[PDB]
Amino acid sequence: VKNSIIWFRKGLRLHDNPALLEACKDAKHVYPVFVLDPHFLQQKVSVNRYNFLLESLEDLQRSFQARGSRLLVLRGKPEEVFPRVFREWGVTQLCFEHDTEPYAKVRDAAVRRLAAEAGVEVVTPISHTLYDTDMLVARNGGAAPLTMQSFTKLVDRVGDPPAPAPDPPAAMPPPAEDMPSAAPAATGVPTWQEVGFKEPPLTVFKGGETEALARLEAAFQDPKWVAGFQKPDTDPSAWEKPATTVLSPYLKFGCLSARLFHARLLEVYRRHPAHSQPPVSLRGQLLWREFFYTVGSTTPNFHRMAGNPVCKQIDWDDNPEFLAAWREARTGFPWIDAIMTQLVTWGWMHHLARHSVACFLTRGDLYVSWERGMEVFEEHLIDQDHYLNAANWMWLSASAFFSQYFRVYSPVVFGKKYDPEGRFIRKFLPVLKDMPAKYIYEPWTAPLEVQRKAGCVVGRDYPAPIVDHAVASKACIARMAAAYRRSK
Ligand SMILES: Cc1cc2nc3c(=O)[nH]c(=O)nc-3n(C[C@H](O)[C@H](O)[C@H](O)COP(=O)(O)OP(=O)(O)OC[C@H]3O[C@@H](n4cnc5c(N)ncnc54)[C@H](O)[C@@H]3O)c2cc1C
Ligand SMILES: [Cl-]
Repeated sequence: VKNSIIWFRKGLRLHDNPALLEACKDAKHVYPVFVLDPHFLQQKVSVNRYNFLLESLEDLQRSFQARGSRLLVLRGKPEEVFPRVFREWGVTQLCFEHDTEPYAKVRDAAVRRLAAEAGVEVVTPISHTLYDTDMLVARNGGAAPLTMQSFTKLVDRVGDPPAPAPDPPAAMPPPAEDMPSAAPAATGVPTWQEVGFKEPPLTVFKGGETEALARLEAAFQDPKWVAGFQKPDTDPSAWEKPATTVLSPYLKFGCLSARLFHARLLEVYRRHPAHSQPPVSLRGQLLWREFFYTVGSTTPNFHRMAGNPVCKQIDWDDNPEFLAAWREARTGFPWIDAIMTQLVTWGWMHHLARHSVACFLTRGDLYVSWERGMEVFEEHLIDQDHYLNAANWMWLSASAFFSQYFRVYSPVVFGKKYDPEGRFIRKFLPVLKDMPAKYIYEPWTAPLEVQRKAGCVVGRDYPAPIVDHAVASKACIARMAAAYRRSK
């Protein structure tokens, strides 16, 4: 008799899940498993992202219950729980999606060793990325492309990515009954209060495959907008209706198939011959994701500076005071402080909004290491991706992929081009709601009578700017220029 385990780590969905389809094939009992460590906080992670994970697990639970099954949330470490459930459940096959992150390679190699001792077959298909990333490297002569131009030319030679896998059957083989490790009281999905958090999440994006597909269809309600999508032209100040899809948290956890996303993009492109082309198209944005996954997975110490063969060694300053003001959104620049407040409130900001805060902290004004601001992003971002977070921080700090350090965003003028009235600032910084638009981006320039009238006196209700952007940016550009000559 065949008894299988479908192990969820990423790929928290039922659609386009070849690991789930194999586990259900000729199976008498299937055990949907998610391994949860009950001591994760007692050792980092915000309640926004972690509750986003729990909502994604609750969505899988209701989907498995509608097919006669049930999701098992096991507590402990995979190295300690799986050797037990192999014998207890009589497992003959273990299936899970392939992951290329550093911790996953150490973890999955250990579990495969344990599965071989128990005589369990291991099937690990590829469906988190568009292509087999090792195949793309081998097709390129054994090395990953280091530019988007060459990378886009590589995938065009390989062809279309595999089509998404079909849906699982309407009825699944349920877990065996009266199994001690599958007791419902020990395998349920916990709430955010039970895992240890004390403050409630404030984000407006709900997790789960159902919400991911609902947001996918909403983006495709206007095929003209999908075909003519151009990433650099979108509005970072739009918050009532974000200018992009905001599918990043669902692609990070696997709530949405990247291959299903790509398949729907090609259907619209076929009926719109003037559609946008990479790297600015919507398909191009999925290729940025695939590109950073390909380079990051084959580069040692990608997430760091030292020992990173692609990251330039810059003598970033160790200034805890500048980092603290930037982290706590008290820089004195309302454009930056509002974006950082959106980071801690929603866990998601627009791409160009992330450019503004990352440039200001690194090569723009404060000259703080990109590793420090990234630890802040890894804490609060609900779409936090090990490879995408690191690769884009090296981009904005002019350490890798990007080298035009003479391009420095202004924390005053940038947002004013989109939102001259400062509506975005007034939403996330309510202390400036009564400030006139002439001074909403430069509140320290307002006369004292205006500050009093608006109920926002600089230095009392809102902090003064920590630096002079004209003075700070010139010093950073001179130091970046001296760093690019000492490389060679
Ligand atoms: C400093 C910095 C840190 C970032 N950290 C992350 C991160 O941890 N997780 C993350 O998903 N993205 C990250 N990005 C990329 C980008 O900010 C987001 O992917 C994007 O803002 C998400 O909104 P969206 O889903 O509407 O994007 P869309 O424009 O709708 O793009 C569609 C999808 O393509 C991918 N994508 C888009 N732009 C990029 C990009 N520049 N690089 C890689 N993939 C991209 C994402 O999966 C996204 O969901 C970072 C960018 C910067 C500048
Ligand atoms: Cl600018």
